[PDB]
Amino acid sequence: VLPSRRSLNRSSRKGFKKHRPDIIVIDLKDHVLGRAAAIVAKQLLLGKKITVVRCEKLTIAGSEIRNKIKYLQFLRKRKLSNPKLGPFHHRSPSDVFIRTVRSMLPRYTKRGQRALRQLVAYEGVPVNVVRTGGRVVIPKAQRHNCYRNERRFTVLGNMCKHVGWKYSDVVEKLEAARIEKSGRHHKKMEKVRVAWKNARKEALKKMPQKNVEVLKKFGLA
Amino acid sequence: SHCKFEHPRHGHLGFLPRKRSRQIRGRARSFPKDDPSQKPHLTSFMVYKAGMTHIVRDVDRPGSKVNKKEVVEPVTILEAPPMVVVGIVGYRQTPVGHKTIGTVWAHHTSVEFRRRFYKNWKQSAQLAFTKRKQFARTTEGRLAEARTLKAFEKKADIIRVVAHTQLRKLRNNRVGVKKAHVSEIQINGGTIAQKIELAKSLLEKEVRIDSVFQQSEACDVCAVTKGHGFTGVVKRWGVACLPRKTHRGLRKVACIGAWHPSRVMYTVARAGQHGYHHRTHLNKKIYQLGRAVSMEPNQATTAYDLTAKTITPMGGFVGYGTVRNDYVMLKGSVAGPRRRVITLRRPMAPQTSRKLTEKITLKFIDTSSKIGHGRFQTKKEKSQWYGPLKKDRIRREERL
RNA sequence: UAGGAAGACCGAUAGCGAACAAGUAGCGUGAGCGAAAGUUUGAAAAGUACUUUGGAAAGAGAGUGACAUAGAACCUGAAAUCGUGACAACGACAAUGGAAGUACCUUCAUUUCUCGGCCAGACCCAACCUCGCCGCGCAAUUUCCUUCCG
RNA sequence: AUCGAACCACCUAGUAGCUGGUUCACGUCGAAGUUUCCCUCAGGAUAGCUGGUGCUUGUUAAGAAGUAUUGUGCGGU
RNA sequence: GGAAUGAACCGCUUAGGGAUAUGUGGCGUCAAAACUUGUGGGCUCAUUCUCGAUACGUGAAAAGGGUGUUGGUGGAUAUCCACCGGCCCCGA
RNA sequence: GUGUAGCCCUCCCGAUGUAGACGUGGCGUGGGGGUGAGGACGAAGCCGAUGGCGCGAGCCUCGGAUGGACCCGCCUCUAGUGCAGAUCUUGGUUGGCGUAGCAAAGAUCUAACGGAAUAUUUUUAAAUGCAACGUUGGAUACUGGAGCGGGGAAGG
RNA sequence: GUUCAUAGCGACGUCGCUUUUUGAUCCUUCGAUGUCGGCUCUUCCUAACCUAGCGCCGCAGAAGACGCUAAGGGUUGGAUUGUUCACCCACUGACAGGGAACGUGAGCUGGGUUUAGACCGUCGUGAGACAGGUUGGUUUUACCCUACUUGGCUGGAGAUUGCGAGUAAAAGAUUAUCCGCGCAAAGCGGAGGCAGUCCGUUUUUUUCUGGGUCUGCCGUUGGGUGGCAUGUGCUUGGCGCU
RNA sequence: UCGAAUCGCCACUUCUCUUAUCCGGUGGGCUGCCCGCCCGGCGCCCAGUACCUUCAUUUUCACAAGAUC
RNA sequence: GUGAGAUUGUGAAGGGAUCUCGCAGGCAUCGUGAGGGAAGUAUGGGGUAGUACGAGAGGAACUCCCAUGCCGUGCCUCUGGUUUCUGGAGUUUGUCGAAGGGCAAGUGCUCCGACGCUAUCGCACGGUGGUUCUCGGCUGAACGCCUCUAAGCCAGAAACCAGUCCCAAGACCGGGUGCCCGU
Ligand SMILES: [K+]
Ligand SMILES: [Mg+2]
Ligand SMILES: [Mg+2]
Ligand SMILES: [Mg+2]
Ligand SMILES: [Mg+2]
Ligand SMILES: [Mg+2]
Ligand SMILES: [Mg+2]
Ligand SMILES: [Mg+2]
Ligand SMILES: [Mg+2]
Ligand SMILES: [Mg+2]
Ligand SMILES: [Mg+2]
Ligand SMILES: [Mg+2]
Ligand SMILES: [Mg+2]
Ligand SMILES: [Mg+2]
Ligand SMILES: [Mg+2]
Ligand SMILES: [Mg+2]
Ligand SMILES: [Mg+2]
Ligand SMILES: [Mg+2]
Ligand SMILES: [Mg+2]
Ligand SMILES: [Mg+2]
Ligand code: NA
Ligand code: NA
Ligand code: NA
Repeated sequence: VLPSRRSLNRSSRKGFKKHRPDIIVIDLKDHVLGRAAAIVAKQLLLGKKITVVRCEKLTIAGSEIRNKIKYLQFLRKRKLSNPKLGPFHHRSPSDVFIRTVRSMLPRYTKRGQRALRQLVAYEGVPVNVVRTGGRVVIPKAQRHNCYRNERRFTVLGNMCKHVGWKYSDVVEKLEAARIEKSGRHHKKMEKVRVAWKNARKEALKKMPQKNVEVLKKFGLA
Repeated sequence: SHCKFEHPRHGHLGFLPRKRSRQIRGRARSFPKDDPSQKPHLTSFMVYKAGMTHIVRDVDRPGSKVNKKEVVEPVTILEAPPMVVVGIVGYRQTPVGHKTIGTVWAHHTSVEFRRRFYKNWKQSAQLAFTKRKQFARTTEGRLAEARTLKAFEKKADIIRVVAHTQLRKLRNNRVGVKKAHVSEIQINGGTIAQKIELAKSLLEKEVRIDSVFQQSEACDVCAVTKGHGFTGVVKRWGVACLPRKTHRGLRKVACIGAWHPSRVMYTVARAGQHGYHHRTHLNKKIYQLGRAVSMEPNQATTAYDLTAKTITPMGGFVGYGTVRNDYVMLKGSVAGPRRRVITLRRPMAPQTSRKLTEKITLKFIDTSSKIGHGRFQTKKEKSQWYGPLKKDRIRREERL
């Protein structure tokens, strides 16, 4: 981040332009908080770079009143003699996920501190993450395999509001703008998607008669 | 064991730490909520404290024992030369806070503005803003500015203007600084397109305080308090003194904690820095909006008192001098000493109370000397009590 | 008081308090109490003439001597503690410690150099330990199966 | 500069069942806080637990056993 | 070696080291093991010192109540009464 | 042939431990009787990223840009024979630390001279030699005759 | 309790909770953890006196009783006594109860308790005794570490190292190969010619100069305006000029 | 200056929503059966399934002795 | 590759080999706000009103208005306090020969006294929205009656959270801007 003149000069001599490390982007919509954090923490220790988006759509089992009371109990804890040294109570949904993951890592060794450094935890889908590639999900924590239908659940964004978070309106305004831009673009290039589909079709009857049979045998044509 | 008796704790825990202010200039931390219905307008102004006096007025307040009677109220005088606008900044809102988009400069800046960027201006090359001036109006220069203004329109939520005071016009002898004080003032009301139009019109021009505030309104006063240095607990917090018989001193707190917890807590009074803090002090009523003495000689003249006099007392304001500029008169006190620069802001609290909506009509403004017990209002009163003196006679005899 | 003879003894914080101007210096009104300290530089003073800076003390050169880092409380000259040059790095877990590797250093040791006590890989014999695949006995497979009726 | 009996030297290295200390390595074994007596109860002697040295013997059992079987007695929880 | 922690609990008892297999205790992350095992059944929703979850460990609970929900037993009539359990709630 | 660098080769069974007991061709120090060597081509002592050997107490080689005259292996005899602590003894060194302080009795200033203590710059004058000492003249001030006056005893 | 078990109470029995009393024990401390009360100052608890909100009465109004959620805020001045406690006089919305080493002595004070002097009563033959009364009786040290209060100097992203590359940034010959309007559209607009050197595997190749005519500019000259708060900057209209 | 560890990439993926839900959407007939209608990809040794075409002695593993940045 | 150093134990000249460091930022301004702190609270009067209720006696309350107690943040125009401006004047003992002018009495003593500091002994000021508890309702089953409760919904305490207010990037701001240097 922020390449100094030493870095830009070295890249100029060597001829390098851009580089992108291998990163997995996880869409955290409709995911159980505790189960997703446990799966991600183990993957961090195994040497993976992970970016998670839409942290305000994480779900917690129980009613909103129950979970709000649980946070207010955590907020009550502070060092009486000097509260500026005491536990820090972060309020944004993305900060809450990072704190949950941190408690599932060995955080007082250099190995655990390095692992925590490899997680980003955005809210919504920012502009620098939209065009990177396809997002992934964790089927073991998808909340439609996890919760019974009749049980009440909490959305993390709604609970983070009412205890101090003050950017709910900003996040929903930006998310709606992203949907319209992505929806407009996806409707575009429907011609090239159809053209490619109409190219794979009619490619048969142009290929040799033996390769089509092999394709049919394996269920690809 | 509990306390034998109960009394409230000393001091306010919401003003911690009691440390020195990071800057000497008064700065508005927050601005009033924006209302798109009203027309665009400016929200703050920069003034200099220039002494105190008192006035007399009639109070209109039904149901009160002081209704339709005269009262005496002390006031504060603050010099307000016009400010100059030099820049435009736009802000966008992000899930992490507000971020600046860019800045548009005025292409013509005064020497006193560019002095703010140097520590030794006279012994320097004085190259600030030189390349921008050579480039701003060229074909690439106009395209670059149009690009920045487009980003303001598309993705901004707040518009502010960079303005600086004119210390050349404020010809004060005791104010030693010659570099302008620079600050940001928010534009409230209207849409983003209308806000930008007002900002562009107010570029390179002067802004007078009469265009920002009205005569009988209220305002907020962001300022920095007078300094006291390292002071003890009795003056810093207001704790009681110990009995005369105490060994090793009286002006102390006897017990600074219990055995457990085994440490001193942040709520116990300790000696340290007192004064030189930033405060806000809302709801100060404006009593008069004056004009420069060169254009309107009769500043302190009232409809009930036809004497021709200016706002400056006999012998001048102690430590400050003459008021040669426009000014504001505020009811009550203001934080800080004389010569300090102060920011006035449009109010945040609701202004629907009867005290805050009253109309003020002055009757008498005191201009006696503040050195000693002043007992003359003008210089002619003194020369009428005493007749010709010895020095006057000698001057006339020499004239012969 | 004069001589002699010795020692499986002590070896300068030891042996008499005293290897030395020691019952001395010093302490107490007094009766009394009572040390520290090897001059062991060198075979020989040959104990640094002379030049230069400095008020002097001294420093920088020169010279004597096998040795001056043997220069005058001067053989040898330890540890604790400190200065300087080079290097190693290191957040905050007080440091130290144990185990197992690795990165740089080695005025260390041993072996080899046209066969090698070096580093790897595969193969054979014996021994031990596993996996696949195929089966057996028993009335275990009749408190059961299947048809036609009431 | 000393007093519910001054100071100095000597008997005097006074006695202490009580407090503190007690300096190299490896190897073979390895406890007790219980019995009786004592002006005995913060200590001893005495038996028990342990080590060392053995003696007399034996090669399936000599005077073996914190265990069963069979027979035959005892008991008042 | 286990019960997070503990003289005395559980397992096991000790020359210097490898391979294999176990005991007590475990297999969401911290933390080795079901990369959240079963192609096994039920029960439970717990709002302010916050449902419950490793014995010894009184290292915290009683009498008395509740169709909250899920099971039994004994009687009338083709739903009603009486009584007794499980988990959860009040008493706290 | 108990015990050593075990006379050699197979095989079996045990191995922790406070107080305590016992064993060891077990380690180390000063001196005596014997025996065998070493040293000015360098003894003892001292130093160490000098390695090797031993489970260990320890032993031995190496280097010194250290030292300058004595000393050791083995068998035996002998003892003032092995230290981390005793509010241990005697010396030396040490953080705290350039720290706490050096505050009763009122107080000095100026010019000239003296002194090595200056008017010290080679890379206009001030911003690059500070601070402090004695005598004489002048100024200012204190003791205030129960005196920081002038003479004696005791003691020195 | 006018009749009426339960508005409010509630005997005879029985089940609990607390550690703010006093007992029981003897685990830690006898080469020492300064032993009562008051003064000063901060904090915590609720078993709620006042202030907020509700329900109920043997609640007509007023004044009250009881119960629930609630610890955010508040809870006084004096006479006698060393007192804690208690009792009186007044004010008030109210004058609730507790914990913090029975909070707090290198923070104070020293009235009490508890040495040595002395008097009385009772006890003792006596020296003496008494948790009986009375009077007089040294309160030592912070300059160290941490905590707290202010006050400054200065590194750091592999949290000091790697060259170990992740933007809440844009949107394209893989961000190169130009600008403006537009929805990551449909489409619509603007762009000065010549010659040389050095470079050149291509598509009007990549540069460096000289005129080459210049829109937009910087720095000027005065002179006419004109604006601003008025000694200092500008805008209009011509000179040549970079 | 630098010798370094990492070894898929794409202007077809890089939009959204549900899971008691026509899992590609979507009507009809008689409370579950039956009957209709329309519309990830490349990459692994000839730029492509076909004739043709240089691989050495680096002569038995060793970081791919090669690439990307 | 390049530019600086070092190789310091037993003369003095030369060359070599190697090891360390540097090869890129600097100064100045306007802002952001994660996190932490956090504050206002109570009484009386006017009017309602001699009204509602009550046989009488007696006797309410909300909107609205005006003051005050405690607490908090500041200020010095007025009033009070303070004087080593020893400012101006007065006065006692001593002293310079007297007058003038002074001096000593660790500020001789008395009166008045500016600037500054300071007192609820003087003055000014002390805000806005949400989520809910106890509780009260609407629709509505279980249970072809009912029921504020099971699903759902509404109103809502001096409580809780945020805004305003104080500190603020070890919260490592890829927030903006001005000039210098390298490319
Ligand atoms: K808080
Ligand atoms: Mg005292
Ligand atoms: Mg004045
Ligand atoms: Mg001696
Ligand atoms: Mg002696
Ligand atoms: Mg002992
Ligand atoms: Mg044993
Ligand atoms: Mg695991
Ligand atoms: Mg043993
Ligand atoms: Mg001896
Ligand atoms: Mg020793
Ligand atoms: Mg000092
Ligand atoms: Mg005198
Ligand atoms: Mg005298
Ligand atoms: Mg003590
Ligand atoms: Mg203590
Ligand atoms: Mg204390
Ligand atoms: Mg008697
Ligand atoms: Mg906070
Ligand atoms: Mg906050
Ligand atoms: Na003795
Ligand atoms: Na006896
Ligand atoms: Na004992």
